[PDB]
This record gives sequence, C-alpha cells and structure tokens, in this order.
Amino acid sequence: MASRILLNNGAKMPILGLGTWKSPPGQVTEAVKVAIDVGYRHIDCAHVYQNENEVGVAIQEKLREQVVKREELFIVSKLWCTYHEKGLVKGACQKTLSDLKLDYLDLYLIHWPTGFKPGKEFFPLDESGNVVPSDTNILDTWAAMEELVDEGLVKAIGISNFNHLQVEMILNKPGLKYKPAVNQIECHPYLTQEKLIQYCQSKGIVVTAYSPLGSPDRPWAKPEDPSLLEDPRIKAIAAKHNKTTAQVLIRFPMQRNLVVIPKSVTPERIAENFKVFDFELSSQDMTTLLSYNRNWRVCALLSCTSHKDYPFHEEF
Ligand SMILES: NC(=O)C1=CN([C@@H]2O[C@H](COP(=O)(O)OP(=O)(O)OC[C@H]3O[C@@H](n4cnc5c(N)ncnc54)[C@H](OP(=O)(O)O)[C@@H]3O)[C@@H](O)[C@H]2O)C=CC1
Ligand SMILES: O=C(O)COc1cc(F)ccc1C(=S)NCc1ccc(Br)cc1F
Repeated sequence: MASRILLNNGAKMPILGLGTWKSPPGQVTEAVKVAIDVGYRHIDCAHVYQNENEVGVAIQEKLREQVVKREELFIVSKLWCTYHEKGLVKGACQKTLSDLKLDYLDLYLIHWPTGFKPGKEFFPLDESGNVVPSDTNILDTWAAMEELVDEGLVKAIGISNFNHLQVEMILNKPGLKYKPAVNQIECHPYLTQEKLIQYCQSKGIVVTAYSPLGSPDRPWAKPEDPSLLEDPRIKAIAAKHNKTTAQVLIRFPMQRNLVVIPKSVTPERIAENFKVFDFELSSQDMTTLLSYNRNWRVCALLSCTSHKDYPFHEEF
C-alpha cells in the first residue's frame, strides 16, 4: 500500500506511526530509535504522557546520526486540557517543542474537547472527585491553535476525541481560518466508529485510529474485559494470511483509509508491527472484522463525564 496520506494542509502523513502512551521513560528512547531504524517515520506524542523529553532524545540522535532527515519525520503532539485558555496555548506548544528537541511540529492536536482549570495538576478535582472545568470554549481554543500555524510552530492542526457535533462546531466556526487536518479517535474491531469516520471523511478530515490493539496495557484493564489480540476469530483471519493477530489489527484501519498508531516498547514487536505493507485483507475479511463491533471503549473517564464538552454521551 501507499505509505502516506495527503492532508488538507497539502502535507503527506505516514499512515503507520509509533504510539508512546505508557512507554516508560527508561525504555521509550530505545523504542523510538529502533522504530526509526526499522522504518517508522511518524511518532505520536503528548505532553500528558510525561515522556516527551526521552522521545526527543531519540529523535535528536537519529537526526544527528543522519539516519533520517527532519523533513522525512512526521511528529505529532497534543495540547493538554489544562492549557485550553488563549494565553496558555503558545507556551504549551513551546514546552513540547523544547522537550522533543524540535523547532516545529508536523501536527498539533487538541487532545480532548474538554478544557480543565489551569494549574500543575493534569486532572484538577473538586472535593467530590469531579474534574474542574474551564469556561473556555472550544472555538476559542481553535483560534489559538490557528495562531500556532501562523507563527510557524506547527505545520498542521487537528483534534482528538471530538464527536460528530463537536467536529461540526469546528467546521462551522465563524471566521474559521484552518480546518482540522485530522481527528484522532479510538478505533478497532470492537469500537468500529463507522458513523463518526464517515462524517469526518466526508469533510476532508483524515482519521487516525488509536488503541488499534485494544490497549491491553491500559491501567484500568479488568482481567475479564474483551481482548482483541486473543480473539480466536481474529486469530483465524491472521492464520489464513500467515500474519500475526497484531498485523491484522494494524492492517484493518489502513484499508479503511485511516492512519494507525500502535504502541510498543518491545523491539521485536516494533519490527513486527511495521511489516504490514505486504498483504491485503479481502473485502469479506474487512466486513467480518467490522461485524465484531460492540461499542466498547478503552478511553473514557468517569471523573470527566459531567463536563459540558465530554464527548461520549453522543451517539457518535
Ligand atoms: N488521542 C488520545 O486520546 C489517545 C491517543 N492514543 C495514542 O495511541 C497509541 C496506541 O494506543 P494504546 O492505547 O497505547 O494501545 P495499543 O492498542 O497500541 O496497544 C499497546 C499494547 O499492545 C502491545 N503490543 C504491541 N504490539 C504487539 C504485538 N505485535 N503483539 C502483542 N502485543 C503487542 C504493547 O506491548 P509492549 O509495548 O509491551 O510491546 C502494549 O501493551 C498510544 O500509545 C497513543 O500514542 C491512545 C489513547 C488515547
Ligand atoms: O488520553 C489519552 O491519550 C490516553 O489516556 C490518558 C493518558 C494519560 F497520560 C493520562 C490520562 C489518560 C486518560 S485517563 N485519558 C482518558 C480521558 C482523558 C480526558 C478526558 Br476529557 C476523557 C478521557 F476519557
């Protein structure tokens, strides 16, 4: 398959990237170095993951080493919820740039559509456990993102975890200067998101699928939850193609014209997960994988569900 997808800013984005959530700081430098050595050219990062400095060490080494040119890398980061106010967005982006050892990002996302009270705590809580919102509206945060483009800090801007009505809000913003280039959302056979994906694709937005393996290392996993990697129906599709279950799970979103960002810190798996450009799933296989949808989510958070902009009360 074609290795990059054209964005609405005219740039090309690699359809396979390396995820970094939960990658320990002591292991993520080696993971990113190995990824770049074996061909990855897209890295998905975020301030809230607490490992951007170590990701940046890897990127800098490979650039210094002349393993890859900066123009060939596609580095993504994300604005955390406690930085949605106008006067905090530039400094948040600049901190991420400083940590990653870069003078621009390829893509900067609003991480969640919910703004939180600014401060040191990533999840500021009231005395009863609810997250404390900010009275920032999303549209104002988008205008601050647009300024980053115009200042040269970021080449493209986008959104993450926005539902159908929030995407439409952004698209209908008075005075909109830059459309979102990407919406990064959870997507896998148990949460297939057909409705949201068709909406975004109809509007020219590229969708990135996160948690494509079902995030088996999520901190809130419960021993009895569904497990994609162990699903014998997916194992059977994999066996028919002489591929691993992970390889099928990564190829699946690629054939839906999605970008996909599997995470690993294991060098062998980082390699395995990149070898997905030499087989095709049939239409029948694709439809079968889609049939496994159960509307199950990795990423949701009870403490945030009363926030006015919490995204997952809506159908899509
Ligand atoms: N925008 C947002 O709100 C969010 C963005 N994301 C992004 O998406 C990325 C991917 O999602 P994530 O939730 O991390 O989970 P994934 O679905 O990518 O699963 C990662 C887990 O799968 C394991 N694994 C990886 N490759 C294989 C393999 N070949 N065989 C068996 N097990 C494998 C990893 O183990 P090990 O590492 O030990 O090898 C790790 O435990 C994140 O890291 C982050 O960058 C995720 C959630 C939310
Ligand atoms: O968020 C990620 O990338 C991966 O997950 C996280 C990654 C982190 F480093 C810290 C917390 C999360 C959580 S708990 N994320 C869920 C979540 C956060 C905020 C809101 Br609004 C709703 C929600 F569902």
